[PDB]
Amino acid sequence: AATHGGRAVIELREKILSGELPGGMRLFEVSTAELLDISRTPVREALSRLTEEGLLNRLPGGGFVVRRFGFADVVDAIEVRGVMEGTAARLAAERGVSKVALEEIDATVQQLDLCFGDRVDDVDFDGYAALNRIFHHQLAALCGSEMIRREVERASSLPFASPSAFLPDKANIGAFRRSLRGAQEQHKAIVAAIVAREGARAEAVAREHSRTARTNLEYMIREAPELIAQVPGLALISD
Amino acid sequence: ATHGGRAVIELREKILSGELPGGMRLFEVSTAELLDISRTPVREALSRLTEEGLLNRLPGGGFVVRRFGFADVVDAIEVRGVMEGTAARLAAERGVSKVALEEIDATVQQLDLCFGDRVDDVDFDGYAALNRIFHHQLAALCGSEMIRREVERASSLPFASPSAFLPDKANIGAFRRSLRGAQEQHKAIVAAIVAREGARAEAVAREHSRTARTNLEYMIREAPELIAQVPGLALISD
DNA sequence: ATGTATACAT
DNA sequence: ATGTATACAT
Ligand SMILES: [Cl-]
Ligand SMILES: [Cl-]
Ligand SMILES: [Zn+2]
Ligand SMILES: [Zn+2]
Repeated sequence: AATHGGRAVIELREKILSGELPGGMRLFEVSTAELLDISRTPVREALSRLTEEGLLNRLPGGGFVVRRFGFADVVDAIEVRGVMEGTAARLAAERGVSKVALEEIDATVQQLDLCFGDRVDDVDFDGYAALNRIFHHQLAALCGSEMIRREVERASSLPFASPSAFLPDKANIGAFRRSLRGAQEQHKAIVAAIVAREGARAEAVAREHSRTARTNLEYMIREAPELIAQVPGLALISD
Repeated sequence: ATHGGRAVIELREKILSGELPGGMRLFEVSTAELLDISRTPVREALSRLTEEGLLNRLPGGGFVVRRFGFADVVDAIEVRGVMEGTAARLAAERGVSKVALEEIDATVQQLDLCFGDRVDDVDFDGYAALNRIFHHQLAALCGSEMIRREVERASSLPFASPSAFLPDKANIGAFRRSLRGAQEQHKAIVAAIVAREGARAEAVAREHSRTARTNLEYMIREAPELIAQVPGLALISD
């Protein structure tokens, strides 16, 4: 983005996501302007856009604060993504999907199968993460509803709430590596349930799929607390 | 009390009535002149209305009034039901404080007094005011700020609100007679939460959102052009 | 049409 | 510390 407003959005987003501007920190207009070497006006533009994005909260009485996320908020965000993905999957099973959209999502699932070797640790991380992003974008749009697609993507927009969040390409942790086989079995079950018009199953399996991220998070809290801050998308967690 | 704040209220009203139709570009100078204020509180208002979901930011700059069709009304009601079902399920699974259960149960008891001896005999205004309280209490019941925030966001579009197709907005026989069933569901939601029955709490709270969808479907079928005259539906493009 | 800096107000 | 109007820039 070639504008001061636009640059400030990019610069502040990066500082917030990395934990450099921590959750709970008040972002004063004059202080933020001086930090970025611009005036208060492009700063207000940037603060408004970052509030719309959900990285900042507006304070009663004026001003902006970096929205604070503790482990309970991450757990709730992952729960919400799961519920929304479960809705996208159920509505595709209930309302029906076009022949081409089913073929495309089924093709992604078959390609995801090739990321797995003969050993339980033998997984192509980068290949998996790129295809996993595609699968979840396809799932969000599958029932053809613009509103559902929009709400599913919004529920997946916080870095820790993304279907890409706790994957071994972000952080090469044994637990994240070994969680991929199970997650892939769920991708297959989601597509088969949608083809079979099994809305209750499609919802339940897509919702359970989001529990991979929560299980991986719980493993880290218990097994390597300080490593959390070193995992991308988790540096901003206040706890 | 601010120009920014007043402009949010004034523009929201103009959007909800269809005065500023879906697809209309809201220029900074044009909107400033319309509200008799400068561009600065206008940009503040346009940002807040984008967060609310009544406007979209355009890729090359500017704001446009978000277009809503009938498919959007059905989808928004579906999403509110799913979110309310989640708030209900998490309260049942995690548990609720003694005071929060007492407060929501008090609202339900107050809602019982809106009903008479005849099936049509219902206090519409009393019901709608208490219904808003119940749904705000349900959203906050499990004590999670994130859930509360997301449930409220899913209930913010006029046609997606738990108040949307009630007889105080539009006195239609079907809307009147749907209230007894909806009240039995409020009682079932609270009892399922007290009993830690998360699957029941979710199912009952989700079904409770189907009252609005059933009432909408009734109007489309039985009185199609009367829909516009229903508040919160005047902005629907279809 | 919007971006940007700033004076002036509470 | 920010709400607000406005001149001037892009
Ligand atoms: Cl939409
Ligand atoms: Cl200051
Ligand atoms: Zn996945
Ligand atoms: Zn209700």
